[PDB]
Parts: sequence; C-alpha cells; structure tokens
Amino acid sequence: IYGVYLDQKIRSRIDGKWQLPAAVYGRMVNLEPDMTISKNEMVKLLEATQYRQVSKMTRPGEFTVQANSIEMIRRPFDFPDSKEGQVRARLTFDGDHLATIVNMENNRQFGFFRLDPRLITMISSQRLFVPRSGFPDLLVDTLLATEDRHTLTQQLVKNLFLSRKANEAYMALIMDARYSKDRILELYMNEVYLGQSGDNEIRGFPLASLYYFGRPVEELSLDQQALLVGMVKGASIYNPWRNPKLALERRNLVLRLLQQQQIIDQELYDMLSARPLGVQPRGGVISPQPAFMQLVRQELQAKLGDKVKDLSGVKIFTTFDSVAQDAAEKAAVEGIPALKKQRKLSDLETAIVVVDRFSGEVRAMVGGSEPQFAGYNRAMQARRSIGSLAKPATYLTALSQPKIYRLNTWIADAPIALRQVWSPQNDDRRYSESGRVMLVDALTRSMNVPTVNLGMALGLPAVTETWIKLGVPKDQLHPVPAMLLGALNLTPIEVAQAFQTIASGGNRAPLSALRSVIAEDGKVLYQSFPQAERAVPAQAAYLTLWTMQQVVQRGTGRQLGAKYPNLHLAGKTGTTNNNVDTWFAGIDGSTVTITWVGRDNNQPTKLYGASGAMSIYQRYLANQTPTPLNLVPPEDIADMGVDYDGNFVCSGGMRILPVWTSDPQSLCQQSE
Repeated sequence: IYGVYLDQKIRSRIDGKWQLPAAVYGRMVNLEPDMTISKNEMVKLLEATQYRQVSKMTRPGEFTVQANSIEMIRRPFDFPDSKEGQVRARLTFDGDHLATIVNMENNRQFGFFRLDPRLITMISSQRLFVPRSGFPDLLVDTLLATEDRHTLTQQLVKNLFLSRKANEAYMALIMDARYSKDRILELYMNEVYLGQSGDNEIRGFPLASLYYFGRPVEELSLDQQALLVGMVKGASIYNPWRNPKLALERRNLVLRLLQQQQIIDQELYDMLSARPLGVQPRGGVISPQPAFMQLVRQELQAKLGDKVKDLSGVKIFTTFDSVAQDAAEKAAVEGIPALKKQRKLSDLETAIVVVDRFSGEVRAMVGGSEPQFAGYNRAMQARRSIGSLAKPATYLTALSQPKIYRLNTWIADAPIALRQVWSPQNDDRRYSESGRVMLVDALTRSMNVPTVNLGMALGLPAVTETWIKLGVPKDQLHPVPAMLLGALNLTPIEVAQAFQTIASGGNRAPLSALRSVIAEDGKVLYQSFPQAERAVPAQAAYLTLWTMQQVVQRGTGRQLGAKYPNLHLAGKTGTTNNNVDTWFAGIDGSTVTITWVGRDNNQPTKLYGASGAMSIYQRYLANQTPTPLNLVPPEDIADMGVDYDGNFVCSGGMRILPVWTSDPQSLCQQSE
C-alpha cells in the first residue's frame, strides 16, 4: 500500500491552485523640452523608477550617463492613453533645464517624452504562479546549464515535502513517470528556496525576482538570471546585503558555467561580468511600502466595492511619488536616532505625510521611525493632540471678516480668567508691557493669551464652523475654550487635509491615492476626477498664508528662514503641554508636509516644537530640491502701510501689511 499512499500524498500538495496578480504602479512623469530639472536631478528620478544605470545599455530598463546628457532605453508600457514600445531617447541637458529629447533611432525630436510608472508591489489577494510559458527562454536554459534536468525530480521533493532518506527517494521515482518533464520544472521554478527574510521564506523565481530586483521575472537581464540561479545553493550564504562580494563571484561563476555550452561569447561575458549586483540597494522587502499601501487598499474597497476580490491581471494606478518617498524615509530613519541620543530618550517615533498643494493627491507617507516595518501606521491611526497647530484656524475666522478684523487689529494681552476657572498663560509666560499686540504679531509669535481673546470674541460656534470647512470630522470638535489652543485630537492624515485647504487658496480637495484602475483586457474600471470644492474666501486664505510666511522668517520657526531663505516657506509649528507631541506643518511651492514627533507611551519628550518635528522637516528638504513658494495676491488684496501707533497712513509708514479692501482709500479716513 506504499505505492498507493505516496501517490495520493503527492497530488495533495501539488493541488491547491492559479490566477494572475494585480500590479500597483506609481505616478507618471512627463518629460518636456525646457523643463526645470538638472542631470543629477534626473538620475535620481530614473533610479527611483527602477532604471539600472549600466555602462552599455542593450535591454529595456537600462540607462547610461554621458558628458552632459543621458541615454536610456525606455521599457515598453501600456499607458492608459495609448500603447507604446521601446524608445531610445537621449536627453541633452543645458545646465538647470532639459534642452532636447532627441530620439536616438532616427535623430528625431520629441514633443513630450512619457515615463512609465514604477511598480510598487504586486497583490493577488503570495500566489505568484507564473506558468511554464511565462519564464524567459534563457532562464530554463540557465537553470539547466547549472542543474541538468534533461536530477530535477529529487530536488523538487526536498523543497516541496521536506524543509527521511527513504521517503523522498521513493517519492522522486514515482514523480518522474507520472508527471511530464514540463510539468515537473513548472512546479520547481515556482517553489525553489532562494532566500530568507526575517521569518518569511522567499520561495520561487517569481517571488524572488520581485524581492531581489523589484521587477517581474519576465524582465530579468541575463546577468540577473545568473545571480538568481547561482543562489539556489545559497539561501543566506550567497545573498547580497550580507556578502556582496560572494554573491558576485558566484554570479560570475554561473556566467562562465553557462558560456561553456555556447550561448554567450567572450564580448558578452566581459560585458555582463562587469555589471555590479543589480539588486535594489536598499534591502528587499516581501511587501514594500506598507504605510502607503494601507491607504490604497482602503481606497480600493470604498471606490470599487465588492469587485475588490476579483482583481486578476488588472493594473492599479496610484499617485505615489517615489522621489519624495525616498526623502521622507531618509529623514525619519536618520533623524530619529539623532534626536534620541542627544536627549537620552528611550524611544521616539515619527510620522510624515506629503500631499499635493492644489489637488490633494498623496505623494508620500511614513508610519514610523522604521517605515519598512508593518503593523502600525501612525500616519493613519495615531490620533494625537495638535496643540499650538490649531491657531491658523482661529485667525482664519477673524480674517474672513474684513470689515472689522485686519492684520493690524489690536488684540488685548491682559491676564484673563474664564469659566470652562481657567487662566491661560503665554507659552513663554511673558506679557506685553504695552498691553496689546496686533493681529499679525499674535500669529507670527504664536501667543496664547491673544489667541483666546480673539477666539472668545468670535465665539466658538464660529471657530467650529471654520474647522468643518477645512475638513475635520464633526465628531472630533468639542467646543470649549481649550479647543482654541488645540485641545483637538487629529491624525496626520486629517491635519494634512486641513492645511491643504489653506495652502491651495480655499479649494478643499479630498485627499486621494487612486488615480485609475484599468482591467486586464483594456476596460476602465475606475477613473478619478478632481472635486476641488470652495471652502474659505481666497482673500482670507491669502492673509493667513501670508502671516504663515512670517512665522517662518521671523516668528517661532525662524530657524528655517535662516537655512532656506530662498524658498519662502510657510509653516506653523505645533507644541503641546510638556511636549507630549510636536508637529510642524510646512508648505512650499508644490506640496504640504505634516511631521509629527512624539513617544508612543504619551510621556513628555523634552523636545520643543522648534527642535522636534521641525528638525525632521529640514532634513526632508535637504534630501531633494524643493520648489519656492510664490504667493500671487488674489483680487481685492491691496498692500497698505502702518505707522508707529498701528494706524493706516497715506504714504510711507514703518511697516507694510496686505489688506482685503476694494477701496484702498481706507487710509484717508484713518489718517485724519
């Protein structure tokens, strides 16, 4: 009964079938002649779209770099607009911009050169069962040149059934005749043990192609197939990131082993033997971008519905920006250890969210001080208290009443006591000796007593109505005199949507991460359109966004205006009582960034809002090239000058402040 027993056990493991996976792409870049991008700014964009920089390109996906230009072979892609193939373009640069996109094939010109998006990850529900015809032709021939399976039957049983010399040996004898030799290797190449990551087993050539190179197995270069085949006798000995000198002498060994049965000449060998390890030089992950992909799967469940379970072969198009995500992670993993050691802190975390200024598309996300971990997303689940970051919504309600509240209205700065008895004290405990401060020196310096004296005069039923227009949920707003100073609990994904209505000029655009979902045959299952609803007046969201340029240049965030004085950042620094949380919401010409820095156990941190999330931010700016903030004044905004006593004057004045007025002759009445 031995023969009958083993046969039934074989079919048990062999069965379990397959389907295709769904691919998740990033955003699409469109290169254009005379566009603001440098050569070193262009190599960091291609290297983030998974473009191997080689010294002699021969296969789609490789780009070389030259004197003052960049040659490249754009890999084929099926764009939602049209279907395109290879393109050999030579991007000639002109210093700080892009001159020409001459097509190398016939020295033609290009109107605008489209770039294929990057593959974030593949999702199946890993199934990843590429059939016997989905593997390259030089892959089986490279596995046979180093594993003659004209030998392959025993190797299958060792990986499949084992992690018993009698069982597996008898297993191989009955598997050889019962199954065809083309059904054998199809099960082998999809089950080989090729590496170990943490506690998860990297099995198969499909799943090991994405793990090591981040690209489908049908696109492996012949020097990358030799590395992946040379690591069948590897498994945490011959793998890179540990011994990237031993995987290399095994890579070259398989090449000269597979050039014996001639399929590579000496010119091709010296070419391939010189290319370094093509592995993604960051550390492969089984499930990459876990913080962002939580926002996508949530967006897929809501926007599609019950069809989210039948995603087979569909291409998913997101708004993920890869250059901004590399700079967001590079600042969290390298900034948090620099804050912990200086204050002798035991733990410390972070979260960073980047959205587009005018459209609300999410470009980056970081869930913690180790963004490549999984299990807790602090940018979507950590509900912290915003603190001093809730003043821009008090002054945005004052400034939306231009008949009575301007940038020079005098606010009282006297000791106050209310009934929640409550008596706020300034964040530095100092009081103005004149007894009053203007409405611009109150937000620039982030004063606590004037903000209450201004917030109590408007009434909380009005400061609450502003918070709802900005896009916070009605259930988080509990109206008490402490809300004015930031007794508000919001996740970094709700603070980024609040400061996006101020940054765009009042146009509330709902944050999104799905661009479009195209089925496998060409049918469009979902196509996103902008909403961009109007919330606050464009003249009140400019006077607030102007004052937020003073809180960066000479205000509480002046330490940024001394480092990037050309960008003209706008940003509010957030502090709390005893520094439980510290934020920094900063705005530049293109994106809104929200940073949080605090301890998960809710204890004090010793970090001040100008040294916590603000120091993580001035790293995020250094890891890329930001766009300057240029505020264009809307209609009816007219600059007027004030004298010493804070009155409008006809000409001169010791200070110039914008004023929302349709008849700038208000100074004629206030001069007299």
